[PDB]
Amino acid sequence: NLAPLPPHVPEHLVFDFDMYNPSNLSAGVQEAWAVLQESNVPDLVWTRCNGGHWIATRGQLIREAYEDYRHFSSECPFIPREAGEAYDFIPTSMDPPEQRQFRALANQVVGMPVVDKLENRIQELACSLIESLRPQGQCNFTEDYAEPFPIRIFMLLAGLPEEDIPHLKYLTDQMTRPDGSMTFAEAKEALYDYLIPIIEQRRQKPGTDAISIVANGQVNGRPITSDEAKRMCGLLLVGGLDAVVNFLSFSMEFLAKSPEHRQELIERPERIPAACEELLRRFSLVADGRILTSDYEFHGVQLKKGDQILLPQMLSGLDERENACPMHVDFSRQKVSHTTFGHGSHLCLGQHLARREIIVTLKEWLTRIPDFSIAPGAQIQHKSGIVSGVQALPLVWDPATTKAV
Ligand code: HEM
Ligand SMILES: CC1(C)[C@@H]2CC[C@@]1(C)C(=O)C2
Repeated sequence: NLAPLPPHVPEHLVFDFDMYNPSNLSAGVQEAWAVLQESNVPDLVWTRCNGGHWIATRGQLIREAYEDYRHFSSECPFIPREAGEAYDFIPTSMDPPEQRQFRALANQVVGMPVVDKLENRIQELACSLIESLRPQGQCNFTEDYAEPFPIRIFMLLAGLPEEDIPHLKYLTDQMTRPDGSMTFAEAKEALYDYLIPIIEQRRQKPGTDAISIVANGQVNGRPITSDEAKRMCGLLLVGGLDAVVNFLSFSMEFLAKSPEHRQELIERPERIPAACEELLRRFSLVADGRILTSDYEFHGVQLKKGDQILLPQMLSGLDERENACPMHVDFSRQKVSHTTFGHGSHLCLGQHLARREIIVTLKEWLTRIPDFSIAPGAQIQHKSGIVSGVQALPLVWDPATTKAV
């Protein structure tokens, strides 16, 4: 389902990429996207898929577009248009300077200090989950760890029932990797139906949870509205539940296939942070965009006010102009250059929490289960979308090779 080429689009700039169903997906998700950086591909193309839109392909252009909020607005950040249109999360669908008051609050909730307060639980949860796993000599890493680990820490933070996971997870998944089971607007509603009562109650009877704090905060002198709180909260949920979950699956899948990498981390633990940065770069997974506010000639191409443009955050670090031998995992690159957590005024506030969770997992897994691999005959499937994922990650290990701690 290709849309008719709009008039302003030079036919030599056409490249029919389907962000929801790229071609050599069998080859891995990052690889599937990297066709975009083949020499036959112009730096800025128009795809007729998903209703027609621009995609920037080069770290250079992505960052530039990301910095440029005057021309490239966050109002409608998702493709397809119906979704960017329905999209109303705060701070994400706002541009500076308005964005700034809301970010400041959200930061109150997710930033450094919060991570520092939660570290012991993060550590406790990981060790517990791994240890519980260890003696079985096999899991479903996606279901067995990658989901519970990040989600439960989130639910704790948020003050929500663990019993709510499956529902929320489903709704979260519909937004980033649409099934076709529900439209974006429907999904957003259902999450909103969830959130409202909860907000209501936290305004009256505040607690110490993230939800309570958002519901009762101040923005540019006055009190947040219930609608604004609904709108930030809905973001925190999506932010918290999807990305870390999938990221661990990519990284875990790579580690399961690279003994030499696992060993490096075991012997030279001082390298974890650097490795973490390296995996963030190679296993980058987020792809969203911006809307043209006006007619704009950007790097010789004429964009029309109203045109959407995908600026894949995933793409910067995979770009050979940015990183030599991009597809190669190297824990000792002089410079890990990426925009995994974005760029510009919208850079991830959850970055600190994300990293803490990555590092703990690496350290804690490698400790108890140093040697593991992908199950004989499992075909690992990747899914593409706003956040790309891994469907299932069947692992096998010999328990006699494990160490209880
Ligand atoms: C590996 C993990 C993650 C990755 C790769 C990631 C990626 C991103 C990206 C690319 C953006 C910028 C979006 C834009 O410019 O349109 C962003 C923003 C944001 N993410 Fe993260 N995310 C991750 C985890 C988290 C976590 C754990 C949280 C906290 C619950 C979270 C909360 C946020 C928030 C609040 C924003 C928006 C901030 C603003 O608009 O100023 N994210 N994320
Ligand atoms: C692109 C994102 C990863 C960022 C946090 C959750 C997400 C889906 C958004 O709506 C903004």
